[PDB]
Amino acid sequence: MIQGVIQKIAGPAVIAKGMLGARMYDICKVGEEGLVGEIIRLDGDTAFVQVYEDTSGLKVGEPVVSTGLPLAVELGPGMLNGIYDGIQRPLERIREKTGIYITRGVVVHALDREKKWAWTPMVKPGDEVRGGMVLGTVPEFGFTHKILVPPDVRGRVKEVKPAGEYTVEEPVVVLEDGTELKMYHTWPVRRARPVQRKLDPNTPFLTGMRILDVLFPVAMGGTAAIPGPFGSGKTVTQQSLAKWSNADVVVYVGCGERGNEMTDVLVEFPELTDPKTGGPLMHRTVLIANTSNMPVAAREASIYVGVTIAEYFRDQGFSVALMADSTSRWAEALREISSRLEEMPAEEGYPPYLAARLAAFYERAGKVITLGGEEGAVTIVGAVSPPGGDMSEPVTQSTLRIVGAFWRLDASLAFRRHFPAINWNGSYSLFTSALDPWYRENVAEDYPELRDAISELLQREAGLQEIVQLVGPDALQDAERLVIEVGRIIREDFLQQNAYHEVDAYCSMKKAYGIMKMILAFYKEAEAAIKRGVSIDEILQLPVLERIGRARYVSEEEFPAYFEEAMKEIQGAFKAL
Amino acid sequence: PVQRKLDPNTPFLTGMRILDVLFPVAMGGTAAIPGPFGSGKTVTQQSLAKWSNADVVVYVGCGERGNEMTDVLVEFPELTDPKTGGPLMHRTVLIANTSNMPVAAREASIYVGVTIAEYFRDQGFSVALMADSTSRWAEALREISSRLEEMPAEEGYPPYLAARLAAFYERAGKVITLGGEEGAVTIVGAVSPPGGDMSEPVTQSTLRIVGAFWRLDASLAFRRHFPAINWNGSYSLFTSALDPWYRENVAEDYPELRDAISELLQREAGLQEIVQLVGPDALQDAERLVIEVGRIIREDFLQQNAYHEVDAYCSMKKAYGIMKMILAFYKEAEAAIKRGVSIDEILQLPVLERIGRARYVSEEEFPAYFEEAMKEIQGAFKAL
Amino acid sequence: EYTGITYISGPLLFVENAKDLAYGAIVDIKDGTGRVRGGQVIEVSEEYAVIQVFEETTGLDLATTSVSLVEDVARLGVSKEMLGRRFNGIGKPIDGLPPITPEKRLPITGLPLNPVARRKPEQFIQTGISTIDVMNTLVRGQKLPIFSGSGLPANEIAAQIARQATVRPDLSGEGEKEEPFAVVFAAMGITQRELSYFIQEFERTGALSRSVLFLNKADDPTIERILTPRMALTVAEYLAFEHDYHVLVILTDMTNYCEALREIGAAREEIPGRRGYPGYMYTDLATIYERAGVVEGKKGSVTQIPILSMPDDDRTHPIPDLTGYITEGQIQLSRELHRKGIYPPIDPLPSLSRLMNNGVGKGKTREDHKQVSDQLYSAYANGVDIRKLVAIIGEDALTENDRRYLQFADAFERFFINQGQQNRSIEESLQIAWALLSMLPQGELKRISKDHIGKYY
Amino acid sequence: EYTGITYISGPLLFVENAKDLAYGAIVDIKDGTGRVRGGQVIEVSEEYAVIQVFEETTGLDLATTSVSLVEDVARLGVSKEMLGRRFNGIGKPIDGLPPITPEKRLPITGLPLNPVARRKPEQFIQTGISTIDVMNTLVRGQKLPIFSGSGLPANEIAAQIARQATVRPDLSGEGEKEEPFAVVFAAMGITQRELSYFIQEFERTGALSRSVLFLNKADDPTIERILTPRMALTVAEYLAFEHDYHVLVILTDMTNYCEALREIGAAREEIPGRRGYPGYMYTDLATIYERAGVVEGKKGSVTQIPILSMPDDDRTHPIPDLTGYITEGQIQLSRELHRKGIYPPIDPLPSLSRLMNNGVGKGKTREDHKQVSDQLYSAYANGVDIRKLVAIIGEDALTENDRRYLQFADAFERFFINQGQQNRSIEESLQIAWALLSMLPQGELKRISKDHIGKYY
Amino acid sequence: RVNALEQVVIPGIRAQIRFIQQVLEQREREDTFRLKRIKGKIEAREAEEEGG
Ligand SMILES: Nc1ncnc2c1ncn2[C@@H]1O[C@H](COP(=O)(O)OP(=O)(O)O)[C@@H](O)[C@H]1O
Ligand SMILES: Nc1ncnc2c1ncn2[C@@H]1O[C@H](COP(=O)(O)OP(=O)(O)O)[C@@H](O)[C@H]1O
Repeated sequence: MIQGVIQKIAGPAVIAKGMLGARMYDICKVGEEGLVGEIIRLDGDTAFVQVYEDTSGLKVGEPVVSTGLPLAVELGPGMLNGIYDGIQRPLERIREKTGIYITRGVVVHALDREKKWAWTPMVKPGDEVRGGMVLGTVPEFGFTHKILVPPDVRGRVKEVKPAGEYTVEEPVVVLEDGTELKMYHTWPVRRARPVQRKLDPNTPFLTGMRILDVLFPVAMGGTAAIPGPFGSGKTVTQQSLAKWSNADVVVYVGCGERGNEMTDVLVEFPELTDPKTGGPLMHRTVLIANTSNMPVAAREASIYVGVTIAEYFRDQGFSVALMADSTSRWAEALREISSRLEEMPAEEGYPPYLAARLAAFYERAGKVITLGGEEGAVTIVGAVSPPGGDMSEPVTQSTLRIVGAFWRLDASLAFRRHFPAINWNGSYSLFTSALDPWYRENVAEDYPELRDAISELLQREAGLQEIVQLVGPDALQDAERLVIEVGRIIREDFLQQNAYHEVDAYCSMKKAYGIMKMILAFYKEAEAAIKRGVSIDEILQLPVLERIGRARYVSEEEFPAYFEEAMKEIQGAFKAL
Repeated sequence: PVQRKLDPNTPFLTGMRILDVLFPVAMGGTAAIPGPFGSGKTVTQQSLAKWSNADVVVYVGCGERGNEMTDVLVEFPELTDPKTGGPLMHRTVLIANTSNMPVAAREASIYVGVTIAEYFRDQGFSVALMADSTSRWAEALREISSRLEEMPAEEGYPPYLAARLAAFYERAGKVITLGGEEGAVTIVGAVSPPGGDMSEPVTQSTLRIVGAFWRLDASLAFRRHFPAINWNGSYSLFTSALDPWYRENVAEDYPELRDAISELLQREAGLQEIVQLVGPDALQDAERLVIEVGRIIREDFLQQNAYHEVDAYCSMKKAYGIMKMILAFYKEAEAAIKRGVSIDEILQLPVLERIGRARYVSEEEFPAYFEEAMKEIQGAFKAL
Repeated sequence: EYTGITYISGPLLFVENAKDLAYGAIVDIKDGTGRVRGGQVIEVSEEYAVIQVFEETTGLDLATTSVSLVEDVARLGVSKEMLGRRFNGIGKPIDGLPPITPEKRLPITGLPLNPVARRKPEQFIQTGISTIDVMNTLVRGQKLPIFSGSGLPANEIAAQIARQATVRPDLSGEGEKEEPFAVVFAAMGITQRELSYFIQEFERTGALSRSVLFLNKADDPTIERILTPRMALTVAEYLAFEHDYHVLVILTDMTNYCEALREIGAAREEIPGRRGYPGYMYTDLATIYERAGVVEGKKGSVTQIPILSMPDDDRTHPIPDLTGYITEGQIQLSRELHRKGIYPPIDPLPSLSRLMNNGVGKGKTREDHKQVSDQLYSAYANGVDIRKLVAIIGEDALTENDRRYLQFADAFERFFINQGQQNRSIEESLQIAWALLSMLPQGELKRISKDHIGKYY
Repeated sequence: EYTGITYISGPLLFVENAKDLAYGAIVDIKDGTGRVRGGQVIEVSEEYAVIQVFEETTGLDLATTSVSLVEDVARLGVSKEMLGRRFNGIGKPIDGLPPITPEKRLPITGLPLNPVARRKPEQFIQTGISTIDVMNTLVRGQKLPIFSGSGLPANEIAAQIARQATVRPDLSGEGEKEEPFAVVFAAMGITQRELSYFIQEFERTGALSRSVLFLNKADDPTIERILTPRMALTVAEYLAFEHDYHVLVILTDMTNYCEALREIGAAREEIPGRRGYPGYMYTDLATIYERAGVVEGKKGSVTQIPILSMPDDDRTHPIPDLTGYITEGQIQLSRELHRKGIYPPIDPLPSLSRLMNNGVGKGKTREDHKQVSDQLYSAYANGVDIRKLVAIIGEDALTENDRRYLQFADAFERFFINQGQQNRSIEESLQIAWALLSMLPQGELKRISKDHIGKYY
Repeated sequence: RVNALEQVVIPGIRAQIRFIQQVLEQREREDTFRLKRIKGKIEAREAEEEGG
C-alpha cells in the first residue's frame, strides 16, 4: 500500500497526500484508529479520502494507507451462524469486547483462525489446481461446504495433511510455490468469480408465496425486484423467504435498515425450523443486516459485501439465495456521495453510475455453473423504498428493464387484509413463460393450462371492474357478479396468504395447484347454474362457498383429501339449486 | 420586556356575526387571513379597525400596494372614535407599508407595529395589530435570498421561512409586563395567498405554531358574503378560552345552541353532493328540515355589509339574539310539517322575512323584534 | 483562543488561524457587546473551518469576535439528579432553580447499539384508550409517529396519553418489582399557548414528576430543533440501560425539525437531494429514531415516537417519506373527524405499526386478539368503501347484503372513535369490537377462526 | 500516451496537452499494472482533456496513466462477410469466427444522405403474419415504431416475427437478384437470461446464417451501449445502400438509448431540459430514423424499425414522444390483450404503419387489398363496442345485426391476432380476413366494394 | 349523470390535471435552479484553478 498522512482536513471526508498509484476503489487506512478508507478519486498525488464510519474523533494529519489492489474480503469457513456488518465484521465479537453499545476501532478476523474446523484434503500432490476447483469436503452441519482454490492461484499441489482438525489459518493444502490452500481464500469484492460458463434459467424458484411460484415466478437464480412504501412489510417480508423456502445458501444483507426495521429478523431467524440440517436456519444463514444509523457508507459496504459471498458458494454449484433489505437505502448513501464530494450532479438528481452500478451489480451473479461441479445460481431481489412511494422514483425505473417479474406495493393492501400486499395488474411476469417445463412435470402436463386460464379472469375480470367504478352492481346482468365476486374471493382467501399462520405460510404445487381448481369447479357449475336460469342470488349464499375459503389454512398433509371431500359437495350443493 | 408570559383569557370579537361567533380569538394568539385577489383581506382591515375589541389601534400594512390602501389609509381619518367620536386617529397611529417601499422598507416596517403594541400593552392597555396581505413583506425577504445568493429550500423559496415568524407569534399574547402592569398585546397577521395558493408556505407554516386561522373562499366573496370567510376549512382553537365571558354576560344557553348550529351546514354537506346531483325535492320530511335551513344560517348571519351602519356592526347582542330565532323553527317545523302538512306551506311563511331583519335592525332597537316576533314563532306556527 | 476572524453573517461563521481541530467541538463566541455564544466545530479545514452558532449572530463583528474551543466532542450533564426540572434546547437551568452537578458528560448524539440489545416489542401497554390498545397497541421499543396536518388534534389528543398511559403487567407475567418510569421530554419550537397547556397536564396526571426535559420553545433559535433531540434521547440510555429504567421518550413539534434540517441541505454547500431537504436527512433521522427498542440482558427500553405535522393532508410529505421506513410503525390523523365532532378524532387508515401484530394475543393478553385486529381491519375497509359509490349512483342503490357493509361504517367509525377521557382498558376494548362485529354473523369474517369467531359472539 | 492525470470521475479521466487529441476520439489507457482498457476523447482544452474509460473505472492510478493512441475515430470493419457473425455493444468478435474482413472503416455515423434523393418507401413486405401485414404492413425503408411494454412479451414477440419476415418482390413482378435478405438486430441493457433467449432464435432455423448480432448488456459498460446501435446501423448502409441489398434495422428498448444518455450529460455537464434528460435528444435521436428510406436510382433499400418501452407506459415521456414524432406509424402492446392469452397481443387502431397504406393493393400485394386494408379496420373496431356492453343488457338482449358484430371480435383476437410463432405468408395472411368477414352476409360491409367482396369474401 | 358527468365528472378531472401539471412542469425548477448554481461551482473551481 501507500504510506502517508492527512493532507487537508475536512468534515467527514478528508484529503490525503503523498499518494502514488492510489488506484480508484481501494481499501486504505486513515486516522490513528482504524477508520479504514477508500480511494474514490485521484488528483496527481492526492486522492479523495473515503470514510466508511462516521468520524468524530480524528485530527488534521492521520493514517493514510492503501493496498494496491481492489480491496480484499476474507472468505472462508467460520462465517456461518453469527452477526456480521456490511463489512464482514462480526458484531458478536464487538458486543463481546466492548459492551452494550457499538464501539468503533474494534475489528477482528471475519474467519475462524482460532476454531479448528475438521479439514479434509483430497488434492493429489503432483497435479495443478485452478481457482474455482473443489479442495475437499468440510464438515458444517447437514450441508456441504467445500473450499475453492483462490482463483489464479493455480500452481501444483505437493502435499496433503491428515483428516483431523485444521483452522482456516493452519496448513490444509499445499502447492509447489510456497503457498498454502487454507480453508479460506482471499478474493476482492469489486470483482466477480470466474465460473465455468453461463447457463439458461428454466427452473422456477419456490418460497411458499402463492403469488410467485404460482403464476408470478422467476428463475432458479434469475433477477427480480419489489418496491415498498414507508413501512410495507418489505423488510420483514424476507423472513419466510429463505427460512421456509429452499435455498442452497441463505444470505441476508440490508442497506441502512432502521435498527427497528432490522431487528425483525435478527432474533426471529434464530428459531427457524430447518428441513435439511434441522435446527435454526441460522445453520446456513449468514446475516449481513445493516441498520440505517449505521455508518452512512457502511450502508454501501453491505451490498458489495453480500454479493461475493453469494458467489463464493454459487460457483461450487450452490444456488445462493441473497435478499437485500430495502435496496433503496443504498441509494440515499450512494447519492449522498455527491454532497460530500460536490460532484457534478447527474440526471434525475441522482448519481450517474446508474447503469454502471445498477445492472452490473444487479446482474453480477445469476444462475451460473462453475468449476465446482454443480450448477450455482443467484436469486436476489432488492426492495426499493420510494420516499413518497412514488413509483417513478429514480430507484424505481433504475431497476427496470434490468430485472423481470416486477411487482408493486400498495398502501391499503397490507394495512387491509391483503397479503402479500402487491399490485394485482401492476405486477406481471415474463419468466413464467419458460418456467412451465419444471411445472409441467412437477405439477402436471396441463398445469400451465389451469393456471393461465385463471389469470385469464384475474386480469380480464377488470373488464367489469372498470364499469364497476363507473356504476356498480346496479346495472349488473348475469355474467356480472359472476366474475366480480369470483375474483373477489380469489383475493380474500385465494390470493391473500397469511405468511404469519401455522402452515399456510407455505404451499406446495399440489397445494397451489389444487385450490386453483376448487373455485374453478363452482365456476364450471356456476356457468350452467345461472345460464340454465339459476339466480345468482341463492348461488351467492351457497354454504359450500364458505368451504372453498378455508382451504388456504390447510397443510400439505390434510389438504389432499380435505378438498376432495368438498369437490363433491360442490356439484351437489349447486347443480341442485 | 414582560415580567412573565400569560395564557389566553379575554375574548376578542370585532363585532362580526360569524367571524367572531365561529372563530373568535383571545388577546394571546394570532391567525392568518387567506384569500386570493379581491379577497376581503386587503381592506377587511378596514372592517376590523372601525369597531372592535381593544383600546389602541395600530395598523401596519406590510408591502401593501398604493391603492390596496389608498382609501383605506385616508378613510381612517373619517372613522369614529369610541372615546371622542371623530376619526379613529384620535387614539390611533398608521403604520402602513406601501407596495413601492423597497424590499427592506417592508421587511421591517412590520416589526414597528408589534413593538408599539407592547409599549401600550406594557402600560396595561390591550393592543391590537392586524397586518394585511403579508405576502408582500414575505416576498421582501423571500427575495433577498436570491440577492445575496442564499440557498433556497422547498418550492423555490428562501430557507428562512417561519424562522422569525414563529417567534413573532410567541411574543404575541396578553403577557404581564415587567413594567408593573400586565397589559394585553394581541396579534393578528393577514397572510394573503397571491393566486389562491393554499399550498402556499406562508400559509402552510404560518399555522404551524400559531393559534387558529380564517379561510376566505374566493367564490363566496361573490354573493356579498362579507366577510369572504368559509367554514369548509376553517377551525378555531381559541374558542375554548372565551366561554368564561361567553356564558358570563351574554347567556348560558348560547355557548351551546351556537355549536348546535354549525352542524346545520356541517351535516348539510353530505347531503349537498346528491342534493345538487338530483333535485332539491327528493327527500323525506325530516330531510328537507336542514335543507333550506342553512341557507338562512348565512343569508341572515354570515352575509353582512361591513358598511351598513346597523348591520356592519353586530356584537354579542346581535349574535345569540337572532341565534335563537331560527332554533325555534327547527323544533317547530319538525312537527309542524310532520303533521301531514308539507313544508311548502312552511316555505311561504311570511314570518321568515321578519327574522330577515336580524341584521338590518337597529343595533340599539334590536330587542324590539327579538322578543316581539320571538313569540310569533312558536305561536302562529303552532298550527298545521 | 481564536480571534483571527474572517466572516460573520447569520447562523453561519467562518475563521482562519486554526490548523487543528476535529469534527464536533463546543467553542464560544465573545462579541463586542460582551455577549458570548457557543458554537460547534462542524466541518474543519486546515487554514480555517466552519462554525456553528446557536442563536442568530445579532450585532456581531469579526474584529471583536472571540471563540474558545471548550471541548473536542459534545456531552452536557447526564445524571438523573435533575428530575422534574426545566431546560431549553441546549439543556441548562432556565426555570430559575440553581444548577446542579451530573454524573459524566457524554455525547447525547445517540450512537448505534448492538444487535443483541435489539428485541421484539411484545411488552404491550395500556394506551388508556382502545383505538390504540387493539389495532396498534402501544409497544415499548417500536416507533409509530403521528401524521398531522395543521391545527389537527396532534397536541390535544396527544395528551389523552398523558392521562391514560400505563403498562399492564398483571395480564402477562412479570410483576411491578423492577419497572421504574422516567420521562425525557424535549421540545423544538413550541408556541406560547402550547407551553402552559402541557405543564398543566403534568400537574393533573402527575407528569411534572420524574421529568428531565429540554424544552425548545418556538422563540428558541432553530439551532436546537435537531440538536436537543440527541441531548434528550441520551438522558435515557444512562438510566434506562445501565440503571434499568424502562424510559419511554417522545419529541414534540417535529414540524420545525426538517426546517432547521433543511438549512444545512443547501444553506451550507451540500446537495438538497429531495423535496428541498438535506441529502443525508434519512440518516439524520436514523440515529435519533433508531434509539428505539427494548434491550435483552438489561431491563431498559426506550420508546421513541415523536409527532410531526405536515401541511395539508400530505402523506408523501418529505417528512413521512423516510420516517415511515425508519419508524417501525405509525399512526394517522384525519381532519374530517376533528372538524365534524369525532373526538378524539384519530384514524390510521394506513397506519398499522410493524411489530404490533407479534406481542399480544397469547398469554399476557386474551387468546382472541391476533386474528381480531386483522379482522376489524379489512372488515371495516369493505365498509366505507361504498362511502363513494354511494354518493354517485344513488342513495339506496345496492344489493341487500353489502347494504350492511356501509350501514355499519358510520357505526364503527362514529362509535369506535367516539372515545373520550375514557381510560379504555385492554379489555373494555375487545368487547366493543365484538359488539360491532355482531351485525353480520360468521360469514364475511374470513380472518379469524371458527372457534374464536363465535367465541365472543 | 502522456501521464499526470488530474481530475478522475468513475470511468472518466483527464490528461494535459490535449492539443494532439480531439473530441470524437478514443484510445486505450494503461494505469500501473499496464492493463489495457480505453477511453473516449472529450474536452481537449489547453490545460487538460477528457477521456471515458470503456470499463466501469477501477484501474486508474496517479503514478502511471500513459495511453496508446488508437485513432481519433474508430469504426469496426465492414463487409458482406458477415452473414452470421456475432458482436456485442461495441461489436467485437465473440461468435468465435475470425475478425470480420474490414472493407471500409466508415464512421459509425455517416449522417443522412441528400434529402433530395430520399423517396417514399412503398415496396410491400410480409412478416409471416396476417394482422401485421394486412391491416398494417411495412414498406421498405419505412421507419416503423413499436410501442412495447416495459416487461411485456416484447423481448419475445420481438425476435419472434423477426425471422418470420420475408421480402416478396415476386408478387410485384421481380426476382431476388437485387433484393437480398439481410437481417441485423441490436439490443442493449439485456439480462443475462435474455442475452441467452436471443441467441436462440437465430440458431432455430437458418436465421443466424444471414445476420449479425450486437447487444450491450446493461451490466456491461455504459459507453459502447449508446453507440452500440449506430454500429451495425451505419453498417447496414454498406449493404442495401452501397451494394443495393435489402436490410432491416430493428432497434430494441431505447430504455438504454436514454439511460446511457443521462450519463453523457450527467458528466458532460449537459443540462437535462425536460423530463430530466438532455436538451438535444430530438436531434441526436433524429439521426437515427434517418438511416432508412430510398434514393433516386437505387432499388436497394433498408427498412427501419424502432422498438421500446416507456417508464410506466406513459406516452408523455421522451421515449414515446420523440418517436411518435419522427416515426411513421405506431404499434403498441396492451396488458389486456395478452392477459386473456392473446399472442401476439397487439391492439387494433392503436397500432399502424403510417406509410404502409400506399404500398399495398394493386400491383403491390393483392389488388383488392386496397380496400381490404381499410375494411377490417372500421369494421372490426365497430364490434369492440358490443364487447364491453354485456353487463348492460346481455347476450340475446341485443339485436341480431349488431350482436353479430360481436362473435367477430372474439374470433378475431383469439385467432386472428393471437398467432404466436406461426408464420403466415403474405397471401395466407390476407385470406383469413376474408374468412372472418363471412360473419356478416355479403352486403353488410360498407368499407370494401361489392366488386371485391362479391368475389373473395 | 350525463350532465353532471359533463360538469363535475369531466370538469372535475379536467381541473385536476392543470394543478398537477403546472406543478409538474415547473417542478423542473430544481433542474435550472440547482444546475444554475452547479455550473458556477464546477467552473468556479475550474475558474479559480486558472487563476491559482
Ligand atoms: N408478509 C407480510 N404480511 C403482512 N405484513 C407484513 C408482511 N411482512 C411484513 N409485514 C409488515 O409490514 C410492515 C412495514 O414494512 P417494513 O418491512 O418494516 O418496511 P420496508 O420493508 O418497506 O422498509 C412491518 O412492520 C410488518 O408488520
Ligand atoms: N371583506 C370583504 N369582502 C369583499 N370585499 C371587501 C371586503 N372588505 C372590503 N371589500 C371591498 O373590496 C375592496 C378590496 O378588497 P380586499 O379583499 O380587502 O382587497 P384585495 O383585492 O387585496 O383582496 C375593498 O376596498 C372594498 O371596496
